[PDB]
Amino acid sequence: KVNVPNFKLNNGDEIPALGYGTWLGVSDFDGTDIPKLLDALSYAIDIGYRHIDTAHFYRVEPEIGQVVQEKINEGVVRREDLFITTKVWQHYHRAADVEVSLRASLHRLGLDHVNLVLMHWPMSISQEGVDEKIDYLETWRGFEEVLKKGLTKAIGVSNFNIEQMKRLLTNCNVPPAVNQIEVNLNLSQADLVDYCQANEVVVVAYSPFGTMVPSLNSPEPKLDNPAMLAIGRKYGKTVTQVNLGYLYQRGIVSIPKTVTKSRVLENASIFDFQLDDEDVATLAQFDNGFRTVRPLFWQPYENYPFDVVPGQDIPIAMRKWKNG
Ligand SMILES: [Ca+2]
Repeated sequence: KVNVPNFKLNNGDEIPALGYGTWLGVSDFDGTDIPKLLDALSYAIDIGYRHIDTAHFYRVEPEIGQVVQEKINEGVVRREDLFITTKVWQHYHRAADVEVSLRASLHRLGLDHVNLVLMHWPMSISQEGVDEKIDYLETWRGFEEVLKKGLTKAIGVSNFNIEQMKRLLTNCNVPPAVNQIEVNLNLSQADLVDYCQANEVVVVAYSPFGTMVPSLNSPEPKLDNPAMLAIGRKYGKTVTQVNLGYLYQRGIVSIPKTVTKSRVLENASIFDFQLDDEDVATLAQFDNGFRTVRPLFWQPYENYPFDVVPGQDIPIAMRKWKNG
C-alpha cells in the first residue's frame, strides 16, 4: 500500500526513510495511549512500514516485541524485513554496561538482534542524578563490542552536536551509522546535517513537526499557515506531508510519532513529489533556531549537547522507571 524508500548506511545496510515512533512523552510518563500505539503499529506494518524506533527509556519494548512477533506469525513480515532500533540510556555509559542494557532490551523485544542501537544522549548520569563524567568515547567502545558480538547490525548516536560528532569520528574504530537529532522547519541544523552527510552518517530526525502540531508563543508555521497550505495545494498534499517530504528531500530520515491510523497512512504518502527551488526556499525561511526539545535539567552535566542558557533537579521519570 505505501512504498517507503531506503537510505544506505555507512556499514552496507539500508534504513527506511520513514520510521514509526514509539515514545509517548512525559506529560508524569503517559501510558494511556499504549493500546492505540500498538494497534496503529500493527496497521503501519500492514500498510508497509518496516522501520520501528524505540528505546529502553520509552517503556514499551515488551509490547512492541509482542506486536512484531504477531505480525511475523500472521505472515505479514519476516524479521529480516523489519528495521528495529533501540537505545541505551544515561546510566549505562560504562563500556561493559552497553551489553547489559542492550541484551535486556533485546529480551524485552523478543529478538536475537536489533538493526540499530544508539547512544540515547552523550551525557553519563547515574539513576540518582550524579554526573559520572564518563567520556562518550568509553561508551562507544561498548557499542563497538556489542556490534562485534552480533547484538546489533549497526551502531549510532543520538543528540550529538557537531563537536561531539567530530571527536567521535576522529577517535572511533567503527563510525556511527546515524546521528538521531531534532530536525524540523524551525530547527534545520544545517551545519550539523551537512557535517554528518559529508562524513556519510545518516541523519534521523525526531520531532520532525516541531511545534507545528497542537501537542504556546511558539513560532510559525502553524497548521493553518497560508504558505504551507499553498505549497500543499500546489503538489496535492497536506501541511504535515509537505514538512515530511521536505526532510526527505534533505536526505533526512523522519520518525514521526502518532497513534492515529489515518496519520500513519498520511505520513507515508510523501515520496511521489519533488519540491521546486521556490518552495524549498520558502520552507527554508522558517528556520530560526527554536528547539522543541531542550531538557534544561541536563545543562549542568558534562557533554550536554545544546547551547546553555545561563542562570536556571532531574525529574524522577527521566532517571528511574519500570518496563511493560
Ligand atoms: Ca532477531
